Order: sequence, then C-alpha cells, then structure tokens
Amino acid sequence: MREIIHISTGQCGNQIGAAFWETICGEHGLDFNGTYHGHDDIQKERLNVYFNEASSGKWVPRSINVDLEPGTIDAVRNSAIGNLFRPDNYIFGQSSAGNVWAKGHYTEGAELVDSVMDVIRREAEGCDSLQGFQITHSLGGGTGSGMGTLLISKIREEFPDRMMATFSVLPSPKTSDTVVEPYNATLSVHQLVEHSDETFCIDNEALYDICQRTLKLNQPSYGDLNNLVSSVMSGVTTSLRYPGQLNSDLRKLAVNLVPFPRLHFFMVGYAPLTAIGSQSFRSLTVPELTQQMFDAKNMMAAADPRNGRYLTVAAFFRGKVSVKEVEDEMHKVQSKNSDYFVEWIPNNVQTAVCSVAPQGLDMAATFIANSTSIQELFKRVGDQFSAMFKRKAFLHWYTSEGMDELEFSEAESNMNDLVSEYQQYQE
Amino acid sequence: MREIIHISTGQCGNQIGAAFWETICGEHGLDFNGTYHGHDDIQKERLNVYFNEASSGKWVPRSINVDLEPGTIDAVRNSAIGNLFRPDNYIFGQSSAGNVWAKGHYTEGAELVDSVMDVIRREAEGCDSLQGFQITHSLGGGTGSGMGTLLISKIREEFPDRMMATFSVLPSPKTSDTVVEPYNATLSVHQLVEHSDETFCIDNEALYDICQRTLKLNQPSYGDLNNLVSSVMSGVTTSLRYPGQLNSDLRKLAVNLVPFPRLHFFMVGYAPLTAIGSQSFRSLTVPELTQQMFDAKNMMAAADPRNGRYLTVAAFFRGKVSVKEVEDEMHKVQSKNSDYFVEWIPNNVQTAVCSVAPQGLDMAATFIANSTSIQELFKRVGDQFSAMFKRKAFLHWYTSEGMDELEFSEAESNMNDLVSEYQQYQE
Amino acid sequence: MREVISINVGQAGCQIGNACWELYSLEHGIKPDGHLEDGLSKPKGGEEGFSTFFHETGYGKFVPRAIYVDLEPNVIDEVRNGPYKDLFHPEQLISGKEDAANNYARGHYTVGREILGDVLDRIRKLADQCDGLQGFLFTHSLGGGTGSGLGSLLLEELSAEYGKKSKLEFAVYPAPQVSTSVVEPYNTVLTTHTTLEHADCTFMVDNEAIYDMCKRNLDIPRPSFANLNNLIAQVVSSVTASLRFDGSLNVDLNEFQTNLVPYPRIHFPLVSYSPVLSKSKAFHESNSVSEITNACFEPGNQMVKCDPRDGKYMATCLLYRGDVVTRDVQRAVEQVKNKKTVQLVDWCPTGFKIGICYEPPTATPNSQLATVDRAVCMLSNTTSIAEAWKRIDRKFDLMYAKRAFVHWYVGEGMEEGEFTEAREDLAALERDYIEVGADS
Repeated sequence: MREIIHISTGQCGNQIGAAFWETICGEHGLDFNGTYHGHDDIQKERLNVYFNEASSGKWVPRSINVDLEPGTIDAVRNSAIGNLFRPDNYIFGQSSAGNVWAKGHYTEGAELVDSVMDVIRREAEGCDSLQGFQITHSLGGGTGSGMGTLLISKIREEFPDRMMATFSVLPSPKTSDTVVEPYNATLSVHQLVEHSDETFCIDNEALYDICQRTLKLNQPSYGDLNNLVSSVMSGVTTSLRYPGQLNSDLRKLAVNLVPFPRLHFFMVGYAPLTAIGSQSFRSLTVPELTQQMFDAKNMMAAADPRNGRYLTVAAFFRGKVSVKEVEDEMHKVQSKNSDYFVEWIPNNVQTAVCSVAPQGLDMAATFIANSTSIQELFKRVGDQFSAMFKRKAFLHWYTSEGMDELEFSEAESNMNDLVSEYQQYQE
Repeated sequence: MREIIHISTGQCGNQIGAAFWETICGEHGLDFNGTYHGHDDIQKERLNVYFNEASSGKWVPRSINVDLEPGTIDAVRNSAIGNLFRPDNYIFGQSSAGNVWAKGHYTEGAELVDSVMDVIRREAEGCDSLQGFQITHSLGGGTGSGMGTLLISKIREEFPDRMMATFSVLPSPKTSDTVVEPYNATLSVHQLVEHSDETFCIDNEALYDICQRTLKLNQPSYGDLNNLVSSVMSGVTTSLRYPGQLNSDLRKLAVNLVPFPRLHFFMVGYAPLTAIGSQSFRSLTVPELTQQMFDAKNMMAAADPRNGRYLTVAAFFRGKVSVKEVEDEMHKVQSKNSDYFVEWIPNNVQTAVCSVAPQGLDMAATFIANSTSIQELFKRVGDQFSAMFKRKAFLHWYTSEGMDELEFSEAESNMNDLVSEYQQYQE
Repeated sequence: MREVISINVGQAGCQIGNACWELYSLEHGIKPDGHLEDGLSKPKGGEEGFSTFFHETGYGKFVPRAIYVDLEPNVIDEVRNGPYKDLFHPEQLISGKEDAANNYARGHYTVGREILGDVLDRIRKLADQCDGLQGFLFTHSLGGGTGSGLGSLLLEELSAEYGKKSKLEFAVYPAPQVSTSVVEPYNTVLTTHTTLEHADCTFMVDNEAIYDMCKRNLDIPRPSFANLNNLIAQVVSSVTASLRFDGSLNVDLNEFQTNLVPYPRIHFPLVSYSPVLSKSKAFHESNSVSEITNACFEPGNQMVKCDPRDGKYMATCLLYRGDVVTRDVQRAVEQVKNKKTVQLVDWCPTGFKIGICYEPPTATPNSQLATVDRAVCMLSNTTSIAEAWKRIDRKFDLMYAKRAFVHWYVGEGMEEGEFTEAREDLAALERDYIEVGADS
C-alpha cells in the first residue's frame, strides 16, 4: 500500500492540484510530456506511486479532477506542464454550482456520482497498492463545498479501509464575497467531520498575511499560494518520496497525531519562510525554523497556539540535520513552553527527518499542530451562521432547494460536539 | 478444413463483405490487383483458403455478392480492394423487395436462388477444404432479411455438414420509419434458427453508441461500423489461420460454445476500444481488455451482463499474451461475476490465442457470450409484431403476398419457446 | 556447538546486522566477493572462524547465515542493494509489502504469525545444510514494536521447536528521557514478558548512552545511527571473539550461561566496553589496563542510562583482546575488589571471570575507536537494571492511567487484560530482582 491518488475538486482546488503536480515534476524531475528524467530509482518508485507508466516511457498523473465549468479544465489542460494529463483524469460537468451547498451535491452531484465512482473504481482496478486519497478543494467555493462532501461520504461508505486526507481551504471570516459561502462551509463540515479521517486547515487571510510579510506584495497572487501549499504537500509526502533515517506511513502519523477518532483538523506550518532577498541575510539553522514553527501568524491554519493548548504536535524535517541536535531543541522547546504543551502525555512530539533536502533549500520543515484555540475559528463561522439566517434573508432560496432546519441544527450540534471535545480536554 | 467461403448479400451486407475483404488484404498485406505481397508461406495458404490462384499469380477472393440493386456492385467495384472480380462471383437481379421478407424470399429470392446455388455449387466443387460459410447481410431490411434467409436455407439443405457463420445485423428499436422491419426480422430469424447454426447478435444502435462513445462521431456512418465488424470477423478466422498457442474452429465452438443445439446466437465484443487521439495514453494490457469485455457499453450485440444471466463465455486474444495472465483474469471474473455465471457448468471459459501481432496493434481480443438478454430482444420484437399487426395496417400487402397468420403465430410461439429455453436456465 | 544462528528483525535490527556483518568481514579482511577471502588463512576462515556465523559452501564462499525479516519493503530493498545480500542467500531474507502496525499491534498478531512457519522451515533447512549448533542470536530493537513482537514470536517458535540451544537476544532500548513513539513503552513492556518466557539470555543497550559516548569519547559533533550500529557491531564481535579467533583462554557460550545465570531467573546482563575514545586521543593518550578496568565501571561505558554505583555487583565476565598478561589483569581485578566501587553480594562476590583472546580489536573507519592492542568487554549483572525497569514502568503506568489509545490495541489484537498482565509481570520481575539483590 504505497500508492496514493491526489483527488481534485472545487473551482480553486483544481489549481491547487495543478500546482501540486507542477511542484512534483519540478522537485523530482520530469518532462511536461511524460518522459522520465528523475534520478535514479527511488524517484522512479515514486513515479509508480503517483503516476502511471504509459507506453513509450511516458508518465500520466493519477489525479481525479471533478468540477463544473469545463472551460477552466480545458484552459488548464492547454498548459505546457499539463500536457501529460490523461483525458480520464478529469471528469467535468456543466456548468456552475452557484456557490450553494444544495446545488453542489443535492441537485447536480446525484447524477455525476455514479460516473465519478466508476472512474475511481477503474483507478482502483488499475493500481492495487492504493492506500489513501489526497483531496484539495475549497470549503467556501460552491463546487468544492458541494461536491467534496458528497464524494468524501461516498468514499467513506465504499472504501472504509482506505485512508483519507484532505486540504480544504477555510473561508475568511472577516472578508467574504457573499454570505452564503460560510453557510455552505458549515453545511459541508457537518458531514466532513464524520466521513474524513484527516484534514488540514488553510485560511486565505493567513496566506495574505504571510505573503505580505515574506513575499511583501500588496495584492496576493493565488498562484504563489498554490505553490506554497504544493511545497507543503511535497514536504509532507517526502516521508514516502525519499528514504530517510525514519520513514513513517500516514496511518502511523495519524494513530500518533490523534488519540481519538476526532481531531481530524490540523494546524499547518512551513519552514523556511524565505523572503525575497533574505537568502543572504539569514543562514539555515534549526532554532530559527523552530521559532518560525512557534510563531502564531506563521501558521496557515491559522490559530493562536498561545491562546489554545498544544494537544499533538509533529514537525517533520528534510535535509542534513543531527538527531541529537533536534532532540535537544525539542526538549528545550517543550520545557520552555510547558504551559502550552500538554503534560500528561508527556512527550507529544513526533519528528520524522528526510535524508535529501528540497531543491534550493539546505533544510526544510513541515509542522503540524493541534491546539484548542481552533474552536474560535469554528465559533465565528457558527456565529456567522446564527448571524446570517437569523434574519431569514434569502431563506426562500434554500426552501426551494429543499433544505430543512434539521440539517442546520445538526451542523450546529456538530460544532457544539467539536467545541466540547475542545473542552474535554479543557483548553 | 481451413478453407472458408464468404457470402455477401443485402443492402448493407455487401459493404460489410467489402470491408471484410479490405481487412483480409490488409492483415497479411496484399495489392487490390491480385498481386502477392505476403511473406512467406502462411499467406499463400490463407490465399488458397480465401482467394484463388488465377493466371499470372493473381488472387481473387472467393465471395458471393448478390443484391437486388446493381448500384451496390458498382459501388463496391469503385473501391480499390474488390474492383476486379470474375463475373460469375456475383449475380445481381432486379429490382427490389419493398422491404418485405415474404415477398423478398418468395419473388425476389426465388428467381435468382437457382443461379446463385449453381454458382456456389461450382465453387464448392472448386474448393475442396471448405469448412464454414461466413454470411454478411442485414436483418433489418426486408430485402436482405429475405434473400439471405432463403440462401442460408438452401445452403443448409445442400450442405448440412458445413458450418454457417451468420453476422447479420439486428434492427434498432429507435428506428420507426418502417414498422415492417422488426416483423421481417422475426420472420427471418424464425427460419434461420434452423437454417443457420452460428449466429451473432449485432445491433445498429449498439454500433452507433460505440462509435459515439469511442470514435465520438457526430452522425452514424456505416463505414466505421463495417470496419469494426470486419476486424471482429477477421480476428475469429485468423485465430485458426494465423499460428497461435491455441486455434479455434467453428466446430470447436459448435461443440463447446453452445450447450444445447437450439441456441445459435452469440454476443459480440471487441477490444481494445481506444478513443480518437488517446492511443498515446493507452497501454495494451490484459486487465483493461478483461474489463472491457464484461461491459455492455463495449459490446455490440448489445446484451447487458447486469441484466442477463451468463450461460457461457469465451474470450479470444491475438498477439503475445501469457496464459497465466488470462487465467488469473478468468479466475477473478469468475469470483466476481459468479451471479451471472450459471451454476450447472459451473466454470464457463473458452480461450484461444493467436501468436502473431494484430494488424496495426500489439494485441487484439474478441469476446462472445450466451446470456439471457437476447430473449429480451425476442420479447421486444414479438411485442412490436403484435402491436403493429393489431392495427391491421399495411397487412393487406402480406395478404396479397399469400402468407397466413397461423404461420405468424407459429413463428411467435417458437420464439417464445426459445425464450423459455433461455428461461430454464432462468434469468 | 560450532554454529550460531543470527536473526535480524526490524529496521534497527537489520541495520545492526548489516554493521556486524561488515565488521566481521573487516576483521577477517573479507571483501564482497571473497571465496573465503582469500584462501591464505587460518585463522580468518578456515578454520573457525569463519565457521560460527558464515556458512561454508562447496565452492568455499562463506555465506553469512542471516535472516533479514521486516514488513517494510524500503529497508529490504536497501539491504538488497548492498553486497551483503550477495554474501547472504537470496532465500534467507524475507520480504513484506505492508508494515505490521505502529508498532506492536500486528507484529505480535496472527498476521505476523503467518510468516512464522515460513521462517521456521527456512531455519530448519539452514540447520540441515550446516552441521552443529550452539545457540540462536537475535537482533531486534525493543523500541520498534514490530521488531519486538516478531522477535518474540520467533523466539517462542524456536523454543517450541528445538529448546536445546541457548537463545540469545540483543535488545535495543529507547532513551528514558525522550520517546519519539507514543506506544514505545507499551510495546516494550508487552515484549518484556514474552522475552522472559522465551529468552534464555538478554542484552539491554540504550541509544542515548551510545550517543553520549560517541559525542564525549569520540568527540563528534553530529551523532549518526550508523555510528550506533558500528559500536554495537564492535560489542557483538567482542562477545564472540573466542568463538571466531583462538586465544590463550578460549571461552564458551555455555560458560556465559553458567556465569550470567546464578539463580532460577537471572538472564539480564549489562554490557560495558573499554577503552573507547577518539582515534586522535588514542594516538595521544596511552593508559594502563587498570585504568581500562576502572573505566569499565564508569556510567558511560555501561551503555545504560543508570548509575552503576547504586547497582549491586553480581557474577560478571570480562573478555580481553589481543595480547593480555594474566598477572596484570589479576592485579587489576584485585585492586578493583579493594576499591569496592560497586557493592558486592554475599553469594557471587568472587565472581570476576577472565577470558583472553588473541584477536586484537579493530577500529571501523566510520566510527572512531581507541586504537589499542588489548580491549576489555565486561558483562556485568548489576542492579541498575531494576532501576531502568522501574523508570520505564512509572511512565508506562502514568500512560496506562488514561492511555489515550487503547481502542486501537483492543480492536486489533490485544486487550486491557494483557496490558495489566504485562504490567504485573514487570512489577513482579522488578520486585524479585530487588529482593535477590538486597538479601546480601
């Protein structure tokens, strides 16, 4: 069970998967057409894992892109890097989700679900070493918030043995193009908290902040954020991509990162946050990376670990580092942050070092934390919930959609269960 | 008994035989002027099987072309392969049967059946190693469904020992221009069940669906469908002609592919079926063809595995294939399709392998099955007959023909008896 | 009693086995090809050794008898890439596609028992090929629960199979301070009872002590797992020095069994090796043998995170390499007895066994080592082992209070009853060890 499929959905998650494939072929080395150029054999095994070896030495990525508006998938198919994409990889329909939780799955998904399950079954037949799915979608995007939850429930019902992994981006609470976006986000997480075993929190506002601080650009570019999250995904999967002193499986990471079936939410952090021109000012050292992993705003989830409570933490590194040095550093930061770190474990640390280093970086790090402050990131949305349809504005739209107050109360009760778990386990 | 005769009649079966000879001369490589170009020894044997050693090393394929319109023979003469022919190889009368089976095989058929039977007796005297008789005609058109039926009856009366390969085309239920089409079809099959011993279900609508899903053609064209059926017909005869790990003969199927002699219908399926332009993405493997064979979308009969219970199945392959791979695939499909696979066999499998690579392909496969979905088409055509001749519209034509309705009830009751045989054996 | 079967279980166990085979090749000057390597000696093989670990073939090529078992395909591919796989037989190694669990759940489960019969018939065929047998050597880390459970299963199967040769098991212990794996104490505690039921003799080594040693003795800034592997290879070679190379006082494995087991249940010896230092300081400093004997009692050389002074002395052995004067080591051990560093008991006290071997110690190029003509390997039975047991058991109980994870174990292959039983077994073992050590 070494192979993994990267699922793609959402009007924005498709670009995320595209950037992920681009970063993969740029890191390991691959032609846009599909001719193998990596070195030497472990990268060939990872090509077997993520790609299918086509005829004439060609490779095709094992990704499932399912969204609406096929114009976007056709345009991104016209890209140079996206030339090795198989026509069976993307299964798109017409035409738009309207940014509503009902039309995403309750109306349109019911007719494409059979086709997408046929596609995923053909994929599972093509490769039997599949162990998990990597899904990138928009929790606020209509296509995402609609189709992702339905497909995840379908996979959970049909493939309970296979693992789950998602990278849904959370809608910003302060700014929103429309008020229905966090509503659809809540209606989707109502089932995502049940049918998912692993998820990563991503906030666009945190991305804007980190590119204003590091990239130092006034108007953030979504392509650069795609590049950052793709580098994060690559540093996450490097545990299987490159053999190191200790390589772990996603199940081994999960059983140690959660004590209970809950806690699928995870706080993300990447290092080094290299600013343009700062490559000469600063030198790559592990204390600086640890400090960046400790910064509340450097996280892209994003939550304040000081206000919260460290439940489970895990920083996986890449490059040339010393085991004794990193053990000393982790002991120092657990002793000095004993108030933040939970103490009855007592060691909630899980570090996995990669032998090779990412291209352009002598050493890198990906930190995943679990804090209790994340409830606030839920509460506001839930608050917005009770702040948006308490006026009953545009409720006729949802009544025509067929939605009822029972599922809204169920989503609110799921948020209540989440915060109670956040307080069980008091912060 | 390697020599096999081919007979072509009907409005479309003429083009079917034309495409068959095109594929024949393309398999080994041959000029349309009778110039030998194969290498080295086998091709001369297949010439002696199908062609005739004329003067100056010439080769003319042994085919009997007959139709009520000389425009058809003019059109097939306009083609390169098949332009030249001995005038005795084809006899054409005038003028039309009015899409009537009774009139077709009563008036249009009886006046030329004498000459064509004399001709075929002459060629049977010339061909000593004759074993089977491929038939290319159209069951939809009354002209073909009457003429070819009468000819098959006369051949069965003359050559009861020689095989009869019937590749007729079943009518499409969507076509409602002429309601007499399914009626003529059922009256023709009611006799061909005893006149012919090997028949293959072929639906025009199935061909339209497969060319719209794989070739994605805008308007259905008989050219590509005839190319496909010619490839399928050439594969089953090259399985015996061309050397392989296991050749298959018509007697082998007559003794193995069918349990009881009252069954003569054989479903069809071809692989690989690659979309236009996606041949670069496709890699010829055993599992993909195995999956294609057990799908109704890839069949051209077209019977549904999910609908009809399997009595028996057979899959023939060409090119370099391993016995272990096909054995594993057969075991897997027996484990998963045990519901359709009937219990009294209990394991139904018939395999044949051709060693040489297919023309333009590395491996090509054909599939035949005997399922309980053909009785569904029988019920459909019987209901069509009943609902059409309940109105008593256009029945004055057949009263002028002289046929009796008692014979029609007998034909329909015999078809219902065959359905009950396919219900013994319940679905 | 001329052959010893060595087994490599788990990732760390496989790496340690690779290091030991490389060091065994280096001592006898054996190259990847060999054929012996080459045929001129006497005593590099033949004669013995190699006749204890390397299987003799009709062509003369010495095949190191090793069985690399792991369900992680990456480690198996890694060990197959090297020339060690060419040295071993392709059928001796066992491969697994999916790792058992994290870490002891499936390693001890029936899924880990499926290959038990396969490896058992492999061992039976290997014994049929060779002639004679002295014991079974095991190499698996107690930190890795997969390797722990697999090694315990193999030990139980071998005890039920032959039960005629002493079962040796080299166990690697995690650092008592920090633990990367959260179920590591659970796996270790559950494995302790199995090893008590199966193993005739044990070996307890700590990674943190090895790291402190190489940082202090070798003066290295960056420790490595390869350096730990090299040090454990040097240790294991120091154990079987007399069995491979002849010496003035050749010692037997049964002698180890007699010395290390002076009671119904005493099979936990601690290992110490001296002198160990950087090669530069070895070129700069030249100590005496009494200084080496004293350094054997230092907390660093004991390879354990426990002070040896609080421990109570029991029957110990000391192997010596190269040229060693009997009168000198007699004077040194008398001076040590006069020092009374470790508190002696009333049963054992005159319990210092001395064995001499002509083979001088060898220093690997990857890890520094004090270049000296004579080395000292002391296998002691002090009572700091009870201290380490209590140290790990306190954390085990603190966890098992809430345990945060019991659902996975009770659903896969275990139950809280087994955990409580292993806890009570460890407590009873600690109590018995403290009792037998305190009655003096």
